[PDB]
Amino acid sequence: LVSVFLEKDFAFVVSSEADARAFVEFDPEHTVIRPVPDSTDWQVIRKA
Amino acid sequence: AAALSEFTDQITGREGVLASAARLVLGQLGLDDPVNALPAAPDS
Amino acid sequence: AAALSEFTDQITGREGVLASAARLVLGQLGLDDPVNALPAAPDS
Amino acid sequence: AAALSEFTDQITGREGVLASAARLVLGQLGLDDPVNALPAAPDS
Repeated sequence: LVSVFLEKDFAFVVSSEADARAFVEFDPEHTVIRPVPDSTDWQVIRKA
Repeated sequence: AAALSEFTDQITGREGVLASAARLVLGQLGLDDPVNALPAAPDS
Repeated sequence: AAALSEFTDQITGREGVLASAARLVLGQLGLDDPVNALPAAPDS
Repeated sequence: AAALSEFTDQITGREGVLASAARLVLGQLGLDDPVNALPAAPDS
């Protein structure tokens, strides 16, 4: 059994824009999206 | 005399100061979205 | 006039300055360990 | 090209930031004590 709640930064990997969008398909009501052109992706950052 | 290690050290400390400020200063970034590709396809 | 919100705001900003420094200053903390309970049982 | 002087400069500025925070942030350090040598002598 593990149940921890996380409110912090999400460091990521080089994914495509479509793969980032498909990752954040379930996310967008619990998070903030920020695009990174240097890694050509997005970054999800989820709240409490 | 490869100085690139301490160059990355001062860049990492600088970006750490950035990440220290950025979340409690409530300066929201990444509020933009690439939209222009979406209406360009029904135009074509 | 409940001021406890901004009290926690300045405490959180202060601790954020702490956490900003603490990992790149390489000031290692938590290097101690509670040892004393371990030899106290074979003594007893 | 002896860079050790400015190495110690950035280390001294970093430790100065540490000493700037450390006394008003009320993060108490040095609260541990080496105890283990004291009961080890009546055990022996």
